[PDB]
Amino acid sequence: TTIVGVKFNNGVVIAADTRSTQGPIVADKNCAKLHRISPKIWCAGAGTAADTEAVTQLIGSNIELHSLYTSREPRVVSALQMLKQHLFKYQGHIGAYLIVAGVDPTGSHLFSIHAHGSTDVGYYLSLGSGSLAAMAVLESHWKQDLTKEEAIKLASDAIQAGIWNDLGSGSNVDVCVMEIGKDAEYLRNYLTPNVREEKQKSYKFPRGTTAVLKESIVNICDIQEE
Amino acid sequence: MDIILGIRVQDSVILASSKAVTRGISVLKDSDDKTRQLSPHTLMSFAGEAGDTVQFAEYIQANIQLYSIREDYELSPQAVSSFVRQELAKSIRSRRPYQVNVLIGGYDKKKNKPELYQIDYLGTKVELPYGAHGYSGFYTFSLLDHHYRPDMTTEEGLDLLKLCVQELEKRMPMDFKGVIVKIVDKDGIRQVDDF
Amino acid sequence: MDIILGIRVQDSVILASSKAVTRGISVLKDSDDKTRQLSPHTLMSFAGEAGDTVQFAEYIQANIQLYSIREDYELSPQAVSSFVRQELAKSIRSRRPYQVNVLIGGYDKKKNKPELYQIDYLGTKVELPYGAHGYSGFYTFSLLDHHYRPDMTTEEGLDLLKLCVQELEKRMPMDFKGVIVKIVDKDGIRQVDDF
Amino acid sequence: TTTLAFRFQGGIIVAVDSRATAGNWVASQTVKKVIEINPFLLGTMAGGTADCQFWETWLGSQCRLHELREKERISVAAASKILSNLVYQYKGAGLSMGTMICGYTRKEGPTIYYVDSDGTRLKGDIFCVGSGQTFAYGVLDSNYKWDLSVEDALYLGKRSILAAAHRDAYSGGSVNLYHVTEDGWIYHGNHDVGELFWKVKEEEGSFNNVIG
Amino acid sequence: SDPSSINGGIVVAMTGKDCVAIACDLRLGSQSLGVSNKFEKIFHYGHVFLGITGLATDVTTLNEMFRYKTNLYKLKEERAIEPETFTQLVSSSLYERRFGPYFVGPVVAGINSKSGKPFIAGFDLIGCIDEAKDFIVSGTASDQLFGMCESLYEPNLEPEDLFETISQALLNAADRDALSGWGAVVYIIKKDEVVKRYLKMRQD
Amino acid sequence: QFNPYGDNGGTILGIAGEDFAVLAGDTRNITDYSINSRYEPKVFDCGDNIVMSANGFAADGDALVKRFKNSVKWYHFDHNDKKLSINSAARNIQHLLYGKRFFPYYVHTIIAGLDEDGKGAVYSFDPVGSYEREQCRAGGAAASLIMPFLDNQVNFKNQYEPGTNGKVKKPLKYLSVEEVIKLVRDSFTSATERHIQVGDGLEILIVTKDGVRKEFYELKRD
Amino acid sequence: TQQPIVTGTSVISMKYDNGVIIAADNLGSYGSLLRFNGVERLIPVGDNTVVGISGDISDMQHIERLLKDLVTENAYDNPLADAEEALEPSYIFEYLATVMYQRRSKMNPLWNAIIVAGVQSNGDQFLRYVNLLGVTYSSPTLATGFGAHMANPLLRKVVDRESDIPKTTVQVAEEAIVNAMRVLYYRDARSSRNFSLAIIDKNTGLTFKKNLQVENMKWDFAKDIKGYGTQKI
Amino acid sequence: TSIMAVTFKDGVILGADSRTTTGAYIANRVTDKLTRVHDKIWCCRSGSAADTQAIADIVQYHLELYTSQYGTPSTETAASVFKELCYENKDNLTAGIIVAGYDDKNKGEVYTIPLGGSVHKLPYAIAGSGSTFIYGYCDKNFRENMSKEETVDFIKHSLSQAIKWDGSSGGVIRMVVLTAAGVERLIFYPDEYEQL
Amino acid sequence: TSIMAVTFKDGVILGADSRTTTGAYIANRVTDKLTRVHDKIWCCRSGSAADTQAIADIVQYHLELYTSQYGTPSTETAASVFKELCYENKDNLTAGIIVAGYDDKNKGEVYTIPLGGSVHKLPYAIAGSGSTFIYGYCDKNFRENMSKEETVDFIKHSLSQAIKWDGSSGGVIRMVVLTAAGVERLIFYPDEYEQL
Ligand SMILES: *[B]([O])([O])[C]([C][C]([C])[C])[N]C(=O)[C]([C]C1=[C][C]=[C][C]=[C]1)[N]C(=O)C1=[C]N=[C][C]=N1
Ligand SMILES: *[B]([O])([O])[C]([C][C]([C])[C])[N]C(=O)[C]([C]C1=[C][C]=[C][C]=[C]1)[N]C(=O)C1=[C]N=[C][C]=N1
Ligand SMILES: *[B]([O])([O])[C]([C][C]([C])[C])[N]C(=O)[C]([C]C1=[C][C]=[C][C]=[C]1)[N]C(=O)C1=[C]N=[C][C]=N1
Ligand SMILES: *[B]([O])([O])[C]([C][C]([C])[C])[N]C(=O)[C]([C]C1=[C][C]=[C][C]=[C]1)[N]C(=O)C1=[C]N=[C][C]=N1
Ligand SMILES: [Cl-]
Ligand SMILES: [Cl-]
Ligand SMILES: [Mg+2]
Ligand SMILES: [Mg+2]
Ligand SMILES: [Mg+2]
Ligand SMILES: [Mg+2]
Ligand SMILES: [Mg+2]
Repeated sequence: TTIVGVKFNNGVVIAADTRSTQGPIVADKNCAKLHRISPKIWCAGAGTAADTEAVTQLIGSNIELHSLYTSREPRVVSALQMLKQHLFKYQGHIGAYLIVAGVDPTGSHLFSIHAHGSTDVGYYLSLGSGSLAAMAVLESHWKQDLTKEEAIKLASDAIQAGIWNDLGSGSNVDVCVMEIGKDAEYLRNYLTPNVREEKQKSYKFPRGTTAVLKESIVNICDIQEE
Repeated sequence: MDIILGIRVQDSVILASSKAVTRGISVLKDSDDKTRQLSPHTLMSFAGEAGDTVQFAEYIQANIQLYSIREDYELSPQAVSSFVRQELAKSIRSRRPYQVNVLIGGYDKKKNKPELYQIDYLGTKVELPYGAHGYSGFYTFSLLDHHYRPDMTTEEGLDLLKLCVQELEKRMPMDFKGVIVKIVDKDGIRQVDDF
Repeated sequence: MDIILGIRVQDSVILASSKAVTRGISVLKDSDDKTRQLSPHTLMSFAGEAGDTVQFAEYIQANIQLYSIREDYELSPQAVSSFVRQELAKSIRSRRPYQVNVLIGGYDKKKNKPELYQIDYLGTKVELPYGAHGYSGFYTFSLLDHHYRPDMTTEEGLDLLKLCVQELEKRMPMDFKGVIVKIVDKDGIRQVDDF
Repeated sequence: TTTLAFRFQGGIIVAVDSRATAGNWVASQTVKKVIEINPFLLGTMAGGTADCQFWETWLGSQCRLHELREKERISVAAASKILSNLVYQYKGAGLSMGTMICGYTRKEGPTIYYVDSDGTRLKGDIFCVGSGQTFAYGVLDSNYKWDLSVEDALYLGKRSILAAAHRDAYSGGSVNLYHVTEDGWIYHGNHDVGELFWKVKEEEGSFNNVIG
Repeated sequence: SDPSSINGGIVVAMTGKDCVAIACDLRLGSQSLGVSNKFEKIFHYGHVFLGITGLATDVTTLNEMFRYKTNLYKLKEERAIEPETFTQLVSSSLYERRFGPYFVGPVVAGINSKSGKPFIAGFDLIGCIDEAKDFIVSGTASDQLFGMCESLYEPNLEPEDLFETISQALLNAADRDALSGWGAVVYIIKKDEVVKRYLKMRQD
Repeated sequence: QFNPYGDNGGTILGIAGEDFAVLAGDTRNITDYSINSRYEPKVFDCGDNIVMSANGFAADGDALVKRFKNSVKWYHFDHNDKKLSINSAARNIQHLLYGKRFFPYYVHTIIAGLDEDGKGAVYSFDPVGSYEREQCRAGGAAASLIMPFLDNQVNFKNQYEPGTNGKVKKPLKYLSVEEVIKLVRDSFTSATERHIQVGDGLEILIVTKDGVRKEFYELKRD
Repeated sequence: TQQPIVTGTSVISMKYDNGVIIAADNLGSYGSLLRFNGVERLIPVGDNTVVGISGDISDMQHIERLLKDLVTENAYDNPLADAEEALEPSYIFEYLATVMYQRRSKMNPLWNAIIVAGVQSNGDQFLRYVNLLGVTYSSPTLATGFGAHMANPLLRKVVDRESDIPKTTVQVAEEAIVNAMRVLYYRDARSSRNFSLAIIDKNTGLTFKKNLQVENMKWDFAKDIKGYGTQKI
Repeated sequence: TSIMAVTFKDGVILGADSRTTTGAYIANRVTDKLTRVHDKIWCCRSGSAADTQAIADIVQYHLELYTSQYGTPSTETAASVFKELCYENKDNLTAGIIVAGYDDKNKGEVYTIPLGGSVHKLPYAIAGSGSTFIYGYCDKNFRENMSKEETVDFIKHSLSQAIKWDGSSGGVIRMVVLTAAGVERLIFYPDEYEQL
Repeated sequence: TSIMAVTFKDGVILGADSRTTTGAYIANRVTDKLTRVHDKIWCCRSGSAADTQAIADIVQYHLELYTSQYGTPSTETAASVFKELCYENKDNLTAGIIVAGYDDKNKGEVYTIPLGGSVHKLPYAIAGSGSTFIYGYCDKNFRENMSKEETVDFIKHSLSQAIKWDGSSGGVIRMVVLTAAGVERLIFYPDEYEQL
């Protein structure tokens, strides 16, 4: 997994690759690793996939109830605090490694979160097996006062470095841009540089190729009248 | 314990269970009955870790007998087997699981059909024409695969069972001291006293 | 392998050895002769780890036969047993020791006396009126301690041996498929073909 | 693996399966588990593929050298003992072998020796070896006689491997049959289990448990 | 020892044009010993189909659990559960046993009754959802199934063509797995008819 | 503790035609989650119209190929420039592998060429030297993905003739070199999609009576 | 079997149109202790080859002595030792690769990762890797240790395949190498600021640069970073 | 990690490097290890980043609740709350914390709390993996009642050496000055402290 | 153990503590760790006392035989013989040795040979368990071309701190001065160096 976060002039952008793996096998080629905690707080997750998903839904659910209770839009620091205390309590067994970004009435924010519950602040961050390839790109091209267009470019280039150089990463680049005073724009499959070429042959079989023993209609309908 | 076999024929279920009880280096008993009557038309044989086997069997027996009295009705073999499976499936994630494998032979009086269920200590249930637990199947299934027919009489089932026991007595290293054979049919449960 | 027994009576030595060979789950053979004639009046039975048993026995046989030809003379049972003990005592500190236990039954033609020697894989030798290896003694020694008299006939020795085998067949968990019995006396070695 | 061999009126029947596995992965269904040591001698293959192939091929070289030196066919006893003595030298090192050495000479008649990587060497009438050995034993023990015709003996060997192929997960693929007489062995074909099962089931009335 | 490969078995699902297919083998074993050739691994709750591979006791337990939950759902909601909603229910139910999980590989297949859209989904043993457009695989021959599906599959296959594709994917995958086979079933699912076909295959 | 073994990934595929043989392999070399090289040749022309690949631990793979090439050289020296037939090469490789039975070359070896009747031949070896002539064999990381597909599309397994419903099998008609190369390319394209250690490039060596020809194709680099 | 004691971190390298570049820092680490600060890990062999070595330093010094002896031995009874029969990069590599694999086969490895960079007699670029296992491979860019994870991704953006080599100048290649060394200094905890760099060109020969430093570093942004989440001061 | 706190005439100064490592990978090169638990009570953190963050957050909560009831807490009180958490949970924690604070009554105070959860009041303290390399230097160069400028130089020179020799330490040198005048943050970059 | 060797204007000086421990027991408090392998080539020993004595005895034998054939060996040559023994027998040895010597052509030279058996020529070297605590101090205070009196003070102050912090170091500070003038032994007692 390669996931990054990059701050810019008036907000923050996060990105991620779309490959999920079970050992050396690719389980899903177009996996969605950008999760929504709230409308303008999004996070990307590496590690155990069920954990990143579950911990995001839980905190996202509680963040929503908190927002309704307080009559205020949710804050990134609240998501961060709730995530870290939950993960700390489970002493690293909940294998969620997250980059949490978002905009709120306080401003724009970017944090990372490791599975044992430790958090970090930064202008640019990367997590996952392809984080070293991505961080190499970020350390080479990052500067202060990036524009929106420059940050999207830098973030996707950092994911590409992971896609091409890390075997744990691949397929497509997903992006989410969170700008101050605007709706967060989720760009699913922002880049698609790994479409499979046409196969040499069609493997459609002639009808009646498979040997059958029995046929029967399955009753999916309920018990009928009359 | 060791060998437990089951075969479902036309009109009955036949269970065969070894008589030996071995603690280590000695054979303490050669007439042990590894079975419990759960209801008038349902029999359960069992094998596994010592103590747990009888404790589990008698616990199941008590529960089915309780149901029978409460409802004045005998549960179907299928219903009993499902109850037993759930208890074992519950047990496998306990502090100390029941290390017990069972065969349930019953005659369903409603459907007028014999029924044989094989359940292991994990709670893995399968309905079968013939079944076994442990290494018993390894020696007997090839014979059963060849000779078995769904319309066999009880006498033909016993003859096929004798062939299975003879193969076991030839190729198994352990002396299991013969088997006690019991038949479950429409008239209930009875023991074949000469085998 | 499993059970090997020996008894020295008035005028002969009787060795009884099980017929079963078991590889793990299956009994591959039920007529295996776990013995080698070392000389016309000396017999050795053996039990231990697979391969090593026969390899050791045949190696000893070859050495005694070589001695017999070289000197045109049969070594005494005592001399043969000492040679065998030394080979095992040498073996126990080798890279890979012989995992073999033996009984040596011989009739000394010079002294006109039967002689039984028990030797384990460490090279521990003892002359005995009756002996065994493995768990065999665990059952039989109490019967032999009671019934044994040093002046028994060969027929009485065989009867006492039958009582020992019957006890083994009752209380031992493993099916050793009966025993091959051989008698060593002044006329040499012969096998009892009905036991 | 399921391999068997048995003595009878017409000589020896040798029957083996064809499956090779690496864990649960089926590596091959076309393995030659019988080795042609010469026109008279056969060896069966169980355990490690390589160990069995290598050392039974080697055995054929030693047999050839014997009969070059002694101007006479090697006995089954002598041939089996060369192999057992060889693997005994390697005992502990981790060889993995369970083999039947089968032959037919004037002095011995039809002879089978079970040879083993722990050094065991056993002469016998019937042997089954491999993960599916118990399944094959059942069919053999209940149907074996001395007075079997070459035709019936061949079928019993075929049927016993099929029994094991059905039940044992690490046995299957196809059945190779050999018949060993005094003038040499005779190959009796490769029989796909996928076709043999449905054929035997239909003709024999067996496997009523399976739907077809 | 490994709970997910004691009993063996496989499940595969595929989408086609206005249809879905889900298939499974029939084997249940105790490691090397084949025990049953009638252990079906596909179940259905209304029009939603669920295949489950892995430890057989958990396959049975989960089926009984989801029957339980979908029956209560229907009584309260006054409608049959949909594939998308059932997928979330499976995920939630598996994750609740995060640190004492069911050793299973579930596969959901079905057609949404309102939108008519074909739907398939897979899970790991603790609830992570794999929602593929093309196909889902599970079981002891999942590597083999991935290989078959990735080459044989093409989008928008008609129901009777999809049958041939999924059948050949299952059969040839199972034949390269010691713990799979002993029969096979294929469900072809359309918006208001479902056909079930038992396949003839080698019994070793 | 020092581990003398490693895993360099990769996947290879040999297919024997009626009068030709192909031995293919991807050109990616890896350790763990890193790429060492996108183009590291794995299938080699060993002379005498024999091609070879030893897939797995690359150090052992290179050592074996090197020792076999050497064995071909000395076979010529010792036996009057006689051509080493594919069956003789196969037996020779068994002894090279079994020589290290107790410290094995951690590779899956496949050789390809033509037999003495001019027909296509492929031989397959396990790490300790057991071997067998085959019509079709994949080796390495994605072998479990590729073999079932080849059972179905080369040997027509589980395929029957329409209308007969399981009674008549699909007849085993011979495949041309153009047909085999299509199946090889689709096998590696599919393996690249679902296996992380497969990608970058595909190199195919084709053997005929005319000699050894090479073909290269790009694979996905992610 | 042993364990490395005093170690050297990444060696990085790449091909360009007329030759090869290789680089490595001057640190000899003793676990987490940055013990020795003047260790040369690039060792030239003649005027056409530079061998870069990471891993155990005692084993590096042994290899250095093997290479020194190799030059001596090649000169023996060799009138063309400084011409047609001079040591080639390919000869030096194959020798080392043979030694590495032999040592691993005796279960007593030289605990190193090695990159042999050079230019052949015909002008061809030579760049190949070998390590303690005897594993060998070639690529337009090669790097050891942390360099494999961080330097390669950057260097591969310049030369992504074989056809990019003729399009890459020595200025662009050196720039990329120097940047990669800076990135490694930011991110590798066992690296140093001081490094050596060697260029082997088919026209201008061997240029060996010592006492280079990582420069143009970005640290100013650190002043704005406060706490680990909620802290404002 | 290289951290230290030094009392001087006008109060106390905390110092720290900015490196966080996962093995040999620098996971964060601009880390802030100087953390605020109260207005003029700060701490330096070493050991597990998760543990020391969890502890510091709990302490900040305790002192915030203390303040609301009893007014400004002493540095000793803050150190006691740290100790209670570190001692009672010693089996499950890996935390080495230096607590530094400024009172008007007590002036500058430094407390070190090592792994076991013991407390030690000292004129100055050093901790973290990099501290080992500067025990000699700091012992030789520390004086009581130094000026602000002298104390900044002492910490700058000390942490410079700790960074030089310890691979787990590096980046920038952060400092926080605690006096009656207020709270001042200082930062020193590699180009400055490497040439010392 | 705390050992060091320092080159200076007139040659080189070796320094060492005198403590040998078996766990926490001081088995010898007056140990001589400065050992002579040739007239003006000495070494400092750390690690196993058996191993470093065995090595030093073998080296002394090699250099004695070298001298009888080829005349006085260089310090580099002595270091090479040490290295050969430490490198080739690395699996079975635990030895950290500093080799120091005086030539007239090369003057004072110092070579350090750590655990692995590598060689490093340095202006000065420190080693032993106690050296960890003085890396900062020695790096800050060392200058090239010091006088004899300055070098004695540098070593005395350095080993004083190493002894202060390291439990495995202690006793007296022994020193051996190597110059053109000859070989001078120095000793400094606790009452002297503890008050520094
Ligand atoms: B990435 O590499 O971190 C990636 C992204 C994920 C958060 C959606 N992780 C995975 O793909 C993980 C790797 C992994 C394997 C085994 C244990 C722990 C982590 N995969 C899964 O979680 C996974 C694998 N198969 C099915 C479902 N989920
Ligand atoms: B049989 O199951 O013994 C079989 C016969 C072999 C001699 C050709 N052996 C194997 O399949 C073994 C594994 C095994 C399974 C069951 C019991 C014992 C051993 N396989 C291999 O030796 C093997 C696997 N993959 C490649 C090469 N060899
Ligand atoms: B320092 O090295 O003690 C440092 C201080 C921490 C409070 C930021 N600790 C770490 O970097 C620790 C590992 C460690 C290194 C050296 C000594 C003790 C501990 N790292 C982490 O806690 C860590 C690393 N990566 C991600 C999350 N947490
Ligand atoms: B010093 O601590 O390294 C010291 C120097 C030695 C050459 C006299 N070594 C020892 O005291 C060693 C133990 C040790 C302590 C600290 C680091 C490394 C080793 N002691 C011995 O070798 C010893 C102790 N008691 C009896 C004999 N030898
Ligand atoms: Cl932190
Ligand atoms: Cl000493
Ligand atoms: Mg069961
Ligand atoms: Mg099978
Ligand atoms: Mg199968
Ligand atoms: Mg790939
Ligand atoms: Mg540092």
